[PDB]
Amino acid sequence: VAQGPNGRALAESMNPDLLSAIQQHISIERYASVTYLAMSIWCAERELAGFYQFFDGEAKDEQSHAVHFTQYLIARSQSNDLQTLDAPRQNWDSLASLMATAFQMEADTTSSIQSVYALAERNSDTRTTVFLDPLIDAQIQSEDQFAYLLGRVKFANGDPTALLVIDNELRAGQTQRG
Amino acid sequence: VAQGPNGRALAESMNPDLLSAIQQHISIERYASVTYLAMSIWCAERELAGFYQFFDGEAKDEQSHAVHFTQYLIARSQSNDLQTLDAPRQNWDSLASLMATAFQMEADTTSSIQSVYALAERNSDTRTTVFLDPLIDAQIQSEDQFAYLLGRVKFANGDPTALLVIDNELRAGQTQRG
Amino acid sequence: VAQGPNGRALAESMNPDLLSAIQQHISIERYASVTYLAMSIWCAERELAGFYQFFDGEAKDEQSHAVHFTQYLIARSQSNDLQTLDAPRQNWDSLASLMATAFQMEADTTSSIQSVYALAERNSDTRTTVFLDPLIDAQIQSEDQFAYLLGRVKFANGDPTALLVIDNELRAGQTQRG
Amino acid sequence: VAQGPNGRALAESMNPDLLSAIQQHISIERYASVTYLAMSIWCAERELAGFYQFFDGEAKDEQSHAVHFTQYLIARSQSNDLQTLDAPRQNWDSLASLMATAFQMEADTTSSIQSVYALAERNSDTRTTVFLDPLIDAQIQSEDQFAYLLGRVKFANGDPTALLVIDNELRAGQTQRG
Ligand SMILES: [Cl-]
Ligand SMILES: [Cl-]
Ligand SMILES: [Cl-]
Ligand SMILES: [Cl-]
Ligand SMILES: [Fe+3]
Ligand SMILES: [Fe+3]
Ligand SMILES: [Fe+3]
Ligand SMILES: [Fe+3]
Ligand SMILES: [Fe+3]
Ligand SMILES: [Fe+3]
Ligand SMILES: [Fe+3]
Ligand SMILES: [Fe+3]
Ligand SMILES: [Fe+3]
Repeated sequence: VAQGPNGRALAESMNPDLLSAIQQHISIERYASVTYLAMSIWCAERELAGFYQFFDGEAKDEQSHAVHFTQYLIARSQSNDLQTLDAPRQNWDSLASLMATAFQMEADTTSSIQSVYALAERNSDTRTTVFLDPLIDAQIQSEDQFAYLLGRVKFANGDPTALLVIDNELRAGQTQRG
Repeated sequence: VAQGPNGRALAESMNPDLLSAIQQHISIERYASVTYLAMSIWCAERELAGFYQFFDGEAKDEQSHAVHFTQYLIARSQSNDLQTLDAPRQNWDSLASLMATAFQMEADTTSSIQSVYALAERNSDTRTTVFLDPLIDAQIQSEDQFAYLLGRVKFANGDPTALLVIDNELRAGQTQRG
Repeated sequence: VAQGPNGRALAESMNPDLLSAIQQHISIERYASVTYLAMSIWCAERELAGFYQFFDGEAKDEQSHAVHFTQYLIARSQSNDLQTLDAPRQNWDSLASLMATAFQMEADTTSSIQSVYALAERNSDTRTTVFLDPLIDAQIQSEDQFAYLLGRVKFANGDPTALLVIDNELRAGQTQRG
Repeated sequence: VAQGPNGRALAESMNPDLLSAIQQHISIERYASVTYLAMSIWCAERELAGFYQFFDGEAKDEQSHAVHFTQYLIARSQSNDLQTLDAPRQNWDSLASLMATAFQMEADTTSSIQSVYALAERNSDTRTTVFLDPLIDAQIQSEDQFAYLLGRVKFANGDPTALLVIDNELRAGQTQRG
C-alpha cells in the first residue's frame, strides 16, 4: 500500500494540476463566504433585515462547501493548502447592484467547479467527477434562486416600498420560486 | 452595623453626588416612559396601530427600568426621591420626525447611565458599575433597534404605502433586525 | 440626529483608533477560525477523529465570534472593514506541538480583546467594555479548556495508546474538566 | 420490440466487451465478500471481536453489491454469468498487514468499477455510467473509511493495548472519522 501526499493510505494518485485546481476552488468557496458576509453587513447597515439574514446564512453555507472540499482531499489522501483569502467587495450603490454581484459570484463559483470537472475528465479521475456532480446540481438550484432574487429586486425598480416587501419575504424564508 | 439614609442596615456608604445622579436618572427613565406614551398616542391618532402597540410597550418597559433603579437604591440603603415629571413632547410633523426623537431619547438615556457610571468609577463604587453593566448592554440593543426602526421609516421616504407595510411589521412583533 | 460612518443613526461617536482596533480584532477571530480548520485537517489526516471533530467545531465557533463583532460595529453605526486573511499554520511535528499552538492562539485572542478593552477604557467607551465583558468570560473558559486538552496530551507523553484514549474522549464530547 | 440475450424485452443493446466487464466485476464484488469473511475469521481467531463484527458486516455488504450488479444486468436484458470464485487469502502476520490487504481490496474494487466505467464511456452507454456513479461515490467513502481504520491500527504500532481500544471502538460502531 502506497502513502499519499498527506500521509494516508493512497487509493489512487491524483494529477498535481488537478490537486492545485481543487485547492484553488476551496479558496473560491471561502471567498464566496466572506463576500456573502460583506453583503449581509451592507444589507444590515440599511435595515434590510431579511436580506441580511439571507446572506448571513449563505455565508455559512459557502464555508460548509469549502470544508466539504477539504474533506474530499483528505479522503483522496491529498494535501490541503489553505490559502491567503482576499478581502471581499464591500461597497455597492444599490441593492440591485449588490444582487448582481451576488449572482455573478454564484455563477463564477459554478465556473470554477466546471474547470475542475474538465480537468478531472482529462485525467480520467472518475472519483472527482462523481464528487462534483451533486455540487453542480446544487449550483443549478442556487443560480436559479439568485436569478429569482436579483430579478425580483430589479422588478422593484428601486421603489423602497417594493424592496421592503421583498425584504419581508426573505425574512419569512420565501427565498425562491418554489 | 450602621444604618443608611433610608433606615436599612448599610453595607457601604454612597457618595451623595452619586446618589443624586441615580435619583436624577430615575427621572430620565420615567420621562422616557411618558415620552413613549405620548408617541404611542400620536401614532394611534394616525391609525398607525403597529407603532402605537410598539410604543405602548416601550412606555411600560421604561417604567420597569425606573422601578429597577428604585430597587437598587433600596438595596443600597439609600433614600429614593421621586421627582416632578416634565410633560413630554407631544407634536411631530411626521413619523420620521417622531422616530428621530425616539432614537434621541434612547441615546440620551444611555448618556445618563454613562454619566452615573463615570461618577461611580470616580468613587470606586463597584456595586454600582456592576449594577449598570447589564443596563448598558440593554441600551446597546435598544439603540440598535431604534436605529433600525428609524432607518426603515426613513427608507420609506414618506410613502404612506411603505409606512403601512412597516406598521404591519411592528404589529406582528417584527421590531428589530433579528 | 447624526449619522454614523456606516450611515445609520449614531448614538455616540467612536474614536477612530478604537474602531480600527475592533476591525483588527475581527481579523484575529477569523484567523483563529481558519487556524482551527487547519488543525482539524491535520488531525483528520492522522485519523485523530475526535480531535478533528473538536477543532471543526472550534473553527465554526470562532467564525461566530467574528460575526458577533461585526454586529456590534453595525449596532454602533460604525463601518466594518473585512480584511485580507493570512493563510494559517498547517504543519506540526506532533499533536502536542499542535495543541501548544492552539493554546497560544486562544491566549492571543484574549490578548487582542484585552488590547481593545484598554483602548475603550482610555476613551471612556462603556458600551464597548460592556460588550467585551462576556467575551472575556468566555475566553477564561476556553483558556481553561485548552490548557486541559494540552495538558492531557502532554501527560500522554507521545504514547499512541494514550492519544487514542484521549481522541475517543473528544469524540464523545468530553472536552473539559467539568 | 427486440429481445435481449436474457430473453427480456431490450431497451438498448450492450457491447459484449462491456457485458463481459460487468460480469467480471460481479466476481470482484463476490471475491471482496469472501475476502472480508476470511478477515472476519482471522480477527475472531485472535479475539478481536470488534474487527470480527466489522468485517462480518463488510462481507454481507459486498455480497449485496454483487447482487445489485446482477439486477442491473437483468434490467438491461443481459445475461448473468456467475463465475467460479477463487479462495480468499486467509493468513496474515499482523492486524496491520490484514488491514493493508483490506484497503488494497477496497481500492482494487474501485479500480474494477473505473475500468467498467471507461468502457461504458467508450461505448456511449450512459445508462451504465449513471448506474455506476453512486457506486463510485460509495467507494470514496469506503476508501476513506478503510484508510482511517488502517491508519489507526498503524498508529497503534503493534501495541496490544492500543489494538484492544480500537477493537472496542469497532464493536461500538465507531468505524469512521465522522
Ligand atoms: Cl435597488
Ligand atoms: Cl414619515
Ligand atoms: Cl504528541
Ligand atoms: Cl498490528
Ligand atoms: Fe459554494
Ligand atoms: Fe454558492
Ligand atoms: Fe430605560
Ligand atoms: Fe430606553
Ligand atoms: Fe473567539
Ligand atoms: Fe477562541
Ligand atoms: Fe463492493
Ligand atoms: Fe468494498
Ligand atoms: Fe449523479
